[PDB]
Amino acid sequence: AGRTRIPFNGVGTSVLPAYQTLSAGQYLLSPNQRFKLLLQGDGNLVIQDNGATVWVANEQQPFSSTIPLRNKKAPLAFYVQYGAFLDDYSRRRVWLTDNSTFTSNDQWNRTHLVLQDDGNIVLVDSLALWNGTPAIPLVPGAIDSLLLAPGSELVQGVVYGAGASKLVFQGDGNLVAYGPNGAATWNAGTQGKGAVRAVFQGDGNLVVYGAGNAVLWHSHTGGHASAVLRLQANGSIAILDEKPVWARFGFQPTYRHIRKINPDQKPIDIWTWHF
Ligand SMILES: OC[C@H]1O[C@H](O[C@H]2[C@@H](O)[C@H](O)[C@@H](CO)O[C@@H]2O)[C@@H](O)[C@@H](O)[C@@H]1O
Repeated sequence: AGRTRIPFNGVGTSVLPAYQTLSAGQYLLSPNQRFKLLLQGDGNLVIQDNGATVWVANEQQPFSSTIPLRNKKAPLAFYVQYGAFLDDYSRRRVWLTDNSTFTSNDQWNRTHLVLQDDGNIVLVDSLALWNGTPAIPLVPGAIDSLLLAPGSELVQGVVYGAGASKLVFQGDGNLVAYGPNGAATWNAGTQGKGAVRAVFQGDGNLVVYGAGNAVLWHSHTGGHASAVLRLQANGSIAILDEKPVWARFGFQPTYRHIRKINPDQKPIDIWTWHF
């Protein structure tokens, strides 16, 4: 019939995946460790800022609803199933988020909660089109991630950094991501093949071209103009198609979502909204 929930086992990371039960005592941390989202034993779901409570989930939160919980046997739990839900029998309530209008049932599988470095909690419909480093965790919401927008050329020799990690279209023609310890976490394997150009194209395909526009390697992610290329500080490299569907601040259901930008017009992995 449907998806059932499993227990959450990612305490201290920045993301609560779909259909995972966060129980009392468990918490998320923003990638910069400044913010913590904590389900307390008293049934309050709380965000702390360097250890000081600055938000509590209740009826006062815009775009949320509180309804009766009749089931006495329902454990204290917080989980995401497109919308987020807090089951709190101690106060006879289910506190839940009023997300923006759903577009397909597949969103139920793709939508997870992110605790961002700016303290916002955001529900994000997230699809990893390509993951170059499946062994390295995806870490959304980090100010130190490097994001490349579609239409971004990787200039040969330029070192694009995300913390201590880097992505480089090298002199030898290889396209390589290096992790924080200096070792390569991923490479296209295009060294010594005559590579002249590496580009994250407007169609969302990452492509390394040789002489005569010959294709040497590509991510097979063409046809996704809203995708971004992300290099994380932990060495992860991936191409993701993502959109937020709720947040505790900034979000309005009728507003346009957009990523915040650096003073040099480069996007960062933090969602914001406007008209
Ligand atoms: O795998 C990343 C690595 O790829 C290429 O190096 C390969 C080979 O040519 C090297 O000699 C050996 C050891 O030095 O490692 C690889 O198998 C290079 O493009 C290199 O810069 C890159 O880090």
